[PDB]
Amino acid sequence: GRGSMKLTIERAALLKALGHVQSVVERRNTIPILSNILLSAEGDRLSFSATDLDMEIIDEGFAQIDVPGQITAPAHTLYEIVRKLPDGADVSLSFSGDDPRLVIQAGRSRFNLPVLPAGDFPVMSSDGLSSRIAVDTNELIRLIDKTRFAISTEETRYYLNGLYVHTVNEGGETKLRAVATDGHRLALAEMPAPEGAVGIPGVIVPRKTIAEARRLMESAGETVDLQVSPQKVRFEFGAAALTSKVIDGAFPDYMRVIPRDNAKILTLDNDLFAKAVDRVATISAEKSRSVKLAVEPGRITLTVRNMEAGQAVEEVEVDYDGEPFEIGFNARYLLDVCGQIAGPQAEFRFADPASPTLVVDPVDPGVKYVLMPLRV
Amino acid sequence: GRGSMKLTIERAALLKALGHVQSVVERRNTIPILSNILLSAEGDRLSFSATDLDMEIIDEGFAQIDVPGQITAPAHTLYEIVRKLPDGADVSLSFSGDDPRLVIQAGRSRFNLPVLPAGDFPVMSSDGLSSRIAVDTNELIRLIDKTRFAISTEETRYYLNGLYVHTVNEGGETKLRAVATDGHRLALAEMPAPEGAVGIPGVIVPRKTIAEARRLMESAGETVDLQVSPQKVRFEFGAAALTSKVIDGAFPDYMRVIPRDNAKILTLDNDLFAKAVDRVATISAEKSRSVKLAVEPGRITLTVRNMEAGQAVEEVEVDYDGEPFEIGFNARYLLDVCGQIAGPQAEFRFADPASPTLVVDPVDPGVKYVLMPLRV
Repeated sequence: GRGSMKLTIERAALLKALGHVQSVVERRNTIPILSNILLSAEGDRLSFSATDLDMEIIDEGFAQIDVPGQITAPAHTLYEIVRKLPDGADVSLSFSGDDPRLVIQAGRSRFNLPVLPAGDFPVMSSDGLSSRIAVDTNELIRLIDKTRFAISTEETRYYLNGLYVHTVNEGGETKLRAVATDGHRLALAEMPAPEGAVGIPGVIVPRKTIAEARRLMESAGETVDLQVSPQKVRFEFGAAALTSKVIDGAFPDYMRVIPRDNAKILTLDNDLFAKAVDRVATISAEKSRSVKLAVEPGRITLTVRNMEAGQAVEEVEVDYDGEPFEIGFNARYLLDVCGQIAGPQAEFRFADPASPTLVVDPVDPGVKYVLMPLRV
Repeated sequence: GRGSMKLTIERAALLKALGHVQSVVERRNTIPILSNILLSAEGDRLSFSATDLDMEIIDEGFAQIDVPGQITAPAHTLYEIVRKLPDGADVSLSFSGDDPRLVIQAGRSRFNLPVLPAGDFPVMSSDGLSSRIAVDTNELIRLIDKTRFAISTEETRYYLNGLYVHTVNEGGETKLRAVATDGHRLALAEMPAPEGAVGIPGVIVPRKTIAEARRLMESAGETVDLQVSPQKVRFEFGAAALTSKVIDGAFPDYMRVIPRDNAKILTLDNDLFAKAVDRVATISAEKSRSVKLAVEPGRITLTVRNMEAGQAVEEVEVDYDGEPFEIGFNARYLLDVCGQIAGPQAEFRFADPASPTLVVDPVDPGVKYVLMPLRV
């Protein structure tokens, strides 16, 4: 039929690997094998693979293998089954014969699932990729976490639905930089470039790739290996790896939209301010809630209104000695920036009420946020 | 405009009372005052009321009142505001003048909400209600928790969308009994009748009333006071009370659908069995998942299938020495019963595969569950 396979694996190890790879599997597929995990047993290693064609996750666990072989079975169902199996039970996986089903058993339970042959499972090439670049896991987390919120989810601009990862020579030192924008704001984060990074092309890593890599990163060791080409990116975590296409598109010329000479400098207590904004925004249940900042020496007055004659106002003392002005922002966009500020202060740099505004982190010079004002 | 009011109240007390009454307020209302809470300040007491016309919740907290008065303001918005106010802050509530708004302030925040006059707020009469009947809070919780799952949520049978609360003379002793059914199963729970209960009419308490009463009960003292009429029910918790219409309809003759002579008696380990059922059901993501019980002396074999050639089977040892048979149940209906069994054993009483099945709790003779079999 499709050969044979027979092994046992600890539930915890099986569950870990299934949980790692299943996430990439879409909840619908007109192509049924894309709903499946590829199981490949050899030696003392059970390998796992899943894909949505844009990316592939692979993982591996220890197994006791009586008969080596390969098969595919439905990802979600297999995962959900294994979740319900008793804690500590060893799980037998096997199939054989002319009308094979994947047989899962543990304790007094037996499940049979339909299978598709391993030879029909998609193959994701690694051709063209750079050599592996060791990246500090925590630095890689930082690049993602400081910028991820500003990635577009708008179907109408596919080229903004990813994170632009590239190297920059910033006045004699090479930086690995991440930029995300949705056209309504922008986030930038960078680090001194890892050794061996210089040479890689600038790529737009898809937003789902970012999500999946970020989740796998949370449990990785000190290093994540990165490989890049103009077509592909690959993250190696140890036992798990994620290989993905990049977005074939031009990322905007983002340096043009980051203001360099904003001269009105305002410093504030980030937590206090964010709490104020969130508080006043609570007057409204709308999606795109606006907040007005009335800035004067020593203070900012925040105002939000709803459509039903409700009003909220709060005064926040700040460090500012310039000329007064009013400016409007989308409250969520503002709050997103505040949530990424690393220390007690945030520094706003304004020009005039129609101009892009810069936010700087006194703790971390390697991040830069841009907010676009709303007509007030 | 609508008079005046001026008070201060501790945030925690304001938040507690708002949280208690807001739950009854529907998320939409074509009649705007039904979206509002009635605030009534007098002496050192701020009273709170909200309603959906079917029921009214009232609560009260301590306040320092400078100017007594009454007003209504939007329930959800007021609650959400108060949630965001700083922990420990005293909250000022006030209004006055020709174009009044409810002014809420705490710390450096000020909110203005639109108001409607207190004289337009609906009045819920307590006329016709019995005298207060003291009920043990934990017994009242038990009546609800053991039966609530079997209340209908089907729009097509409004008379099953509540809990039938009534007294019964069960061979010389009066019982307060709760019965719920959706026509697909049934749950019954009873207790020795509280002193003063005999005399009350049988009423169908609406499902949303049950939900709301049950939530308020969780923090009550040792007693909840109950009053009943053919039109209304009222729960008094202490500071809070819930007054509600009852469902104007005939509850089914439920004694006819509870089997009395089922002779095939099967005893099982409830937790083990429920875990088995849940495990095998996990083969399927369908709504109305069926499970087959193949019963023989000493054992039950459980089988579930999905629509995609998947199968799950588990054997559970049980105490049974009768003749073998197969029977089908909705897995969720079965699991609902198992979740209410109080101790390690559950006792099933079967007749034949087409007959209603009884479940008995060896720990608690005051509950009775009925499951209706599916054609297998």
